Amino acid sequence: PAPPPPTAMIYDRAAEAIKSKLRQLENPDPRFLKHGNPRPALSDHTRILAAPETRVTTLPNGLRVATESSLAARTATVGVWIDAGSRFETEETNGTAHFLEHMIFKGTERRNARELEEEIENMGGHLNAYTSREQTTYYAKVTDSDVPQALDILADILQNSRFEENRISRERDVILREMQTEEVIFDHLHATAFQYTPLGRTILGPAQNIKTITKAHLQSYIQTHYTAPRMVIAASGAVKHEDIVEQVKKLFTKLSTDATTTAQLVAKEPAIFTGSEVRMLDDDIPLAQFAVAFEGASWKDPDSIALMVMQAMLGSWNKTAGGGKHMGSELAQRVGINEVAESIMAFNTNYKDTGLFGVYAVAKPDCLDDLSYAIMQETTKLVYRVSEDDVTRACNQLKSSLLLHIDGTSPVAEDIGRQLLTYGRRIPFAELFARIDAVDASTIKRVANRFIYDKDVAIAAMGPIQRLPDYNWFRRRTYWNRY
Amino acid sequence: SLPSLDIPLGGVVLPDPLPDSVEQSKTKITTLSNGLKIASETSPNPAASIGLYLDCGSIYETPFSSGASHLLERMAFKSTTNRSHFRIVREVEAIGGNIGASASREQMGYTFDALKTYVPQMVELLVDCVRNPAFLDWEVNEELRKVKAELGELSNNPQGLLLEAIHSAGYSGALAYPLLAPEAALNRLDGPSLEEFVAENYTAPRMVLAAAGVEHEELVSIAEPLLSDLPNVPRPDEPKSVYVGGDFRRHGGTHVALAFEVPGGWHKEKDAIVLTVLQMLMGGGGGPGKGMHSRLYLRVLNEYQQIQSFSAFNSIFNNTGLFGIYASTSPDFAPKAVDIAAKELIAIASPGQVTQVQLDRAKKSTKSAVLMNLESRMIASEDIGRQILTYGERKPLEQFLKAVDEITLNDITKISQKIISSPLTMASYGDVLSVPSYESVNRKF
Amino acid sequence: IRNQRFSLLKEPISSTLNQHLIDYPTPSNLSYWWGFGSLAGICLVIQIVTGVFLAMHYTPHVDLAFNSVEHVMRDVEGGWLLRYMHANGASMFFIVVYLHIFRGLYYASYSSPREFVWCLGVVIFLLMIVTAFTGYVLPWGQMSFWGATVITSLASAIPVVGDTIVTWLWGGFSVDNATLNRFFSLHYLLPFLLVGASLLHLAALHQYGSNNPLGVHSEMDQISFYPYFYVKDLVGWVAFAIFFSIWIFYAPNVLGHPDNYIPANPMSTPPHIVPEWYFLPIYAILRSIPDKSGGVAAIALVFICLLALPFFKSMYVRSSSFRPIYQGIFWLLLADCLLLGWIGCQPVEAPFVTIGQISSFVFFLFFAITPILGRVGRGIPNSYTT
Amino acid sequence: QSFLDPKKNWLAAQHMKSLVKRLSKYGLRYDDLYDPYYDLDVKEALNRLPKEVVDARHARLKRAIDLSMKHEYLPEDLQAMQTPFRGYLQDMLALVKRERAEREALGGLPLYQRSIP
Amino acid sequence: KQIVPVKSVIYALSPFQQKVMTGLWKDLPTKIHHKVSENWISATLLLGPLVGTYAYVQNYLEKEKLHHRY
Ligand code: HEM
Ligand code: HEM
Repeated sequence: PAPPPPTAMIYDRAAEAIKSKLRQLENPDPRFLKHGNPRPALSDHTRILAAPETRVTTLPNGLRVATESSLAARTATVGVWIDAGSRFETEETNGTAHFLEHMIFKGTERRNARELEEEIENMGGHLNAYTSREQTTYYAKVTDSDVPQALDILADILQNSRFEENRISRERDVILREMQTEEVIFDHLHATAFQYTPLGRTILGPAQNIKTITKAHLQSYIQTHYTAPRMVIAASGAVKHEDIVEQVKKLFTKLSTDATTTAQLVAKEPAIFTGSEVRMLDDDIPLAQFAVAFEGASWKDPDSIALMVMQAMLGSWNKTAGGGKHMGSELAQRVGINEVAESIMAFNTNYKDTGLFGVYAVAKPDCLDDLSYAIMQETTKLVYRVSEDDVTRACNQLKSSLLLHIDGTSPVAEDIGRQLLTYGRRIPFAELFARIDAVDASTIKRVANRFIYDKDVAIAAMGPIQRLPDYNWFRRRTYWNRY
Repeated sequence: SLPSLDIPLGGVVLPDPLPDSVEQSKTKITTLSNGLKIASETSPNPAASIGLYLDCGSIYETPFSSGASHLLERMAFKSTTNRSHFRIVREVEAIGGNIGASASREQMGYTFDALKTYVPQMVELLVDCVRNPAFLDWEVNEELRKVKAELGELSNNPQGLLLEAIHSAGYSGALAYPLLAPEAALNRLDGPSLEEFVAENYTAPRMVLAAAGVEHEELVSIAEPLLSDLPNVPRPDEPKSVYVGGDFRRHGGTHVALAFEVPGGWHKEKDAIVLTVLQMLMGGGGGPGKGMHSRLYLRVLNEYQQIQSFSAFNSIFNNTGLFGIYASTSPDFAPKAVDIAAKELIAIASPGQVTQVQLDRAKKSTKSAVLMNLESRMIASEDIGRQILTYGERKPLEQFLKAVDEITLNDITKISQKIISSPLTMASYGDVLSVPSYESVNRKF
Repeated sequence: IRNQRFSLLKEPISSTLNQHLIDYPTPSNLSYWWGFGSLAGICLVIQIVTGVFLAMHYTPHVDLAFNSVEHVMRDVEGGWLLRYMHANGASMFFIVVYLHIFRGLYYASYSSPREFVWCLGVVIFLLMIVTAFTGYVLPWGQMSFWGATVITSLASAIPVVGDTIVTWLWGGFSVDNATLNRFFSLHYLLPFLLVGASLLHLAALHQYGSNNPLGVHSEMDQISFYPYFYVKDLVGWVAFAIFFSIWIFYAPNVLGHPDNYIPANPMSTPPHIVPEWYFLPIYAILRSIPDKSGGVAAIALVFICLLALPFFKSMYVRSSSFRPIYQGIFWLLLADCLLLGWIGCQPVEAPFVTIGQISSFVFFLFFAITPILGRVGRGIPNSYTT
Repeated sequence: QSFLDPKKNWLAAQHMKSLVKRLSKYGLRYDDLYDPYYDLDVKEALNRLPKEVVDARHARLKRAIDLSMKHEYLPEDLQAMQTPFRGYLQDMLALVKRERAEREALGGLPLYQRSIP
Repeated sequence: KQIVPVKSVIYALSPFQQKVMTGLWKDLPTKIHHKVSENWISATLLLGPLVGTYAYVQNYLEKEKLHHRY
């Protein structure tokens, strides 16, 4: 007989088809590969990074007004950033910041409560608020011609706000009803890392302390923490700086005047990182979520940019991420290849005198030990062996993320306010890029030796975490004995 | 030993600031002779977003595929003929950009975000990925498994399920094809099917390459040697869909949703604006400015308790419209919630039930929402792409603003009357054994 | 399934034994050449038992070792059978180990997955060589004493610490009672280290699975080890028992050296000092290149080549049945090894030394030609494709 | 390659003839000799190969092992119909090796590593 | 180490329903012919250097012995 032809049997036909597909895939096209390059390299963006001048003016009372004028835009964002939060308040008043945030839009001497909301909706803008552990923000996004109305509303709610017992009771009920596994993990991590420190306590505060607040603690907190030197009026978009300054001078006149300041409060009660770990074993949740954190760096620390690049190198991976196994970050690559974690993310937090840098991960209870090992191995490679290619990739990613986060007038105003409250100035894009470019493999190694090498960790875990390695395991894996 | 972040860093070559009032650039569109629409506009921010959009989707899908759009969205920026998936992602991460793929019933797009410096890299990568992707069987199988997992854990968002049920039940034809592939169609989907779908649908006249912050000359110079050599396949006839109405009832509180059909979609530009303004006036819910004083919030949500969620929704496609109310209440009071929604729909239809102040507030909210939404580079590029795909050109924002100004009580009442006249579509999911019958609910209109 | 008791083999008391000796899946096409591992294990057990029963009548003293051996031969009931079993079974243990090694060489039973198995085998080979050397020194015959002297004198080849090492190993300035006691203790100790190494050997192989004569991936057609490979191993054991009885009861001293029956005389020397027959290839490799440090380096290079054999790459085709060139190379290697062993039992005259020099070169040419052939034949499918 | 081509070299032609004769006796292709446990690149290639091809390879391997166990070869007709060197794995193996090479060149991490035995 | 499945149909006969040792001494000339023909190259390569080297050594020793005969 004779051998069968290559188009006679099913397996032969399938092999021929797949070979044809591979052959058609083999040949590349230079015209489709001339410009792209998979190896990152530093680039010059001096020409690209052109932004409107951010005018900053200091009134004689200490108030700061910063504007990013862009008359082309048809909208604008005007807000007040206050250097106050859960940290700068005592134990007996722990939910006061959040309660005041909820009550700030509920009634005042002239705009009432429902009338204020009706005016805001008729104006069309959105008036939002949020309080962090160290910053408070009340900002309104309004059209170009409605900026004076938004500024007047902000000044009225900030100064002439009057609270009624019925509204306080209703908001207390709402807060109790309100009282996010990632958020609770972060709160537990903050508590276990800054125990016996104002940063340790949560923003919401205890229920009894929340209920024991009525019309007096709120006013005292305002008079203590809403002074002129601690507030910044940030305007972005279709705003004129001279008009904004004149209107702020006209309106903000009944501000509190106290000699207390955030620096003095921090000096009186500083922040200390205490290595520790908390485990909330439940086993009824399908996924286990744990966060590990280190000392970290403060806002006014030259190594803050290094920490940003470091957390960029650590990276973030998700089950729905397009990159999957094929990614720059070594930790993300390991996690995606081995299918150990549901979602991993490196987080870097900065405060007035300290911070928090680490990894927060969600994973099945079976792969917890392998995921923890991978996290620790990458975090210690981060000090022992750092590649220039990885450093350049992370610097490019950090620059891109910082520039893409701008993307609108309201985030421009938020960036202006936050950078002012943190530094005393708004860092220009070119200077920020120079700071990022100044970070290299040696700088990364030095910063990681400063912050991660044989340092206590703060661990907060929740869920089915019976397989999670313990604190001694983590502490010993923080360093390598081979080097 | 760099200085602290408070102190400026030594000597920098920082550029001079932009003027306060930079001249807003007008959109520039050039038609590559195969029929491909390349558009761009200039923005002052250092970030550039480039998207590439097509008329593909569930409407252009065939019964053979039934999920090709979703799988193409999942199989986006994967291994191509020229470079592998590893090279794709490494090139993406080297410049720090972010990729994205959006799949819709009428049009689907691939977007890329990075700095203005890497314009050629963005254009090259997008054009390569869209034009010649290699649908590898292993990658397709991995994506299919991921979609299996997503469908197995899909019940977490009942709003999308209700919208899909409404679109499948109230339509019979092109628009009735689900956006999410079913089990059998997912199983029979594969690499050759995806490749045939792309080859027969990704034809030159149906690509719009939009840029949000890229100068036109550079974008044209980069994209001409990459898209000029493309077959000039004539545009296939737009798939036809006929509205019939119906009821979807699934057991799994309970979430009900009614819907209708306004004749004419985006092409009837004034009526589309009226529909959007009416949706904003309806509002809903589940600080100030998020439609807190909308009609549904004022008369249905806060007035009547035990209603977990109550909002209005709309969907406008080319020469097609859909408007309705999505409700989510306790199963004990589902029929009364449905009756209340019907009464609200009828009340809007009846003239004189909408306050002039309420309609002025709705107009202001719509204008502010549009203006603040088009403040993002990604939204600007998406708007350029969708507008050129639909109307053949990017209509100026002044036209939309003037239409919103021109809407009035008579026009909104007429549009509501046209909404009521269309056959009713219903979709209810959850404890659905106590909801009223479809015929009974339809008799109210 | 675990609710109530089932077959006692699956019980935890016999679970590991069942999984590793009864229900363990092995390829169904294994030839009779795969029973040599079990046969070598049986030989090792025989050596351990026989030595344990010989040490009850052996005195490790220079004035009593030979007399104790003769007392075992004559006065002890069955002692002649015991010592003949011990010596001839050491010989058969080396025979079956050589067959084991050469079958592995033929079928490439080491290449990718069994690299650790091959390394453990090399360690086992070193342990057997040392144990057999010390055991041969134990009877304190003329040949035993002088072979011990010479082979320990090889240790005086490290340029710095060779003299110190050889003096410390000797227990003094010459092979004497201290050396005899030292070698007796080591010769008793090592076989248990050999048992541990053999257990690690078996476990490391059981991690992946036994190779087959085809060299192909054998998991679709596999059978349980006990009902089918215990009978084949039994046939091998009975054939080996016939061979072993033939070499014990009729030709006991043929493999041994007659000079070992002369009491050790340090003053006199035998005309030809030769080690046991199974050390002859190593002795010939030593004496091929004219040097002492050179010879020790050559032996070390031989063992390094054996250790580095599994770590060569691009050996995609495993079995030599589908490699004509490699089969010819292997047969030339076996002929070279036999010729080298024959040369090791010959003087240092001109033809013998020339042939020994050539034979070692061929022996290392085998270890180079194998990677060369693998790299060359990696591209076979593209060239013969039809 | 020059000397490896059976057309230009007589020694290569005889080697190819002997290899074809040896493979056809047990009725398995040359790529069947590749071991998935050997390189793990063969493992990845077989994972990417279609189920029909993988099943056919496994059937051929089982037939060869059974023939070796029985100490017999394929009959003359089946030996004649045997077609060794009709590749099905070489292209995908080369693709996997190229992907591994580019991954190694561009930093990266191995998608799979052989476990220490 | 996991068993791979292959679709097959296997027919097997009881060990006591068929001859056991009769198939050993059957087709012996054919078996011997296959052993000789398939392995003659291997036998030549194994016994080639051995016999030639033995003959060369014997010739060299004989030549030296007669050379030193005085
Ligand atoms: C712990 C177990 C063992 C003991 C107690 C032991 C003890 C002895 C004793 C006392 C002798 C000298 C008696 C005589 O040969 O008649 C001897 C000889 C010998 N032993 Fe061992 N032995 C053991 C294991 C082994 C092993 C495993 C080997 C093989 C590697 C081995 C190889 C030899 C050799 C080659 C001789 C020389 C026999 C001769 O020609 O006289 N022994 N052993
Ligand atoms: C004390 C002597 C030895 C004993 C008891 C021993 C025992 C065994 C056993 C029981 C097996 C499994 C059965 C088999 O596959 O044959 C085996 C396999 C093996 N042994 Fe050994 N062995 C010994 C010496 C060696 C040596 C010196 C080597 C050389 C490195 C070696 C290399 C191998 C290899 C490669 C296999 C795998 C067989 C295959 O998969 O084809 N062994 N041995």
